[PDB]
Amino acid sequence: GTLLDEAATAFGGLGPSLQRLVDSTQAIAGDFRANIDPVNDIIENSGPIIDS
Amino acid sequence: PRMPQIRRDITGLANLGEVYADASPDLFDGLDNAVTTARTLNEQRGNLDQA
Repeated sequence: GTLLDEAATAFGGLGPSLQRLVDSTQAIAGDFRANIDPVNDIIENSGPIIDS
Repeated sequence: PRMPQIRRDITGLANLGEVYADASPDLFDGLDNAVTTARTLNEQRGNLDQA
């Protein structure tokens, strides 16, 4: 009973919100992998100019 | 693997922000007065070219 009450409190009406959370997570992760070369370039080459 | 570079970037960003925030009021006052003299130069472009 306690576990069911806690699960109901945690997942009352979060259906659409959790759906949006999962969809956003997967979209952002896929797009981030798709653009990993620009991210690596930024990380590598930001330091020289900034420290200059 | 590129985490030391991330740390370097963050520390440099903080230092550069500090330097820019220290040097910004003079830069913007100079930009105001440079706007004044640039307006003056624009109003007399023909005079400058003839000169």
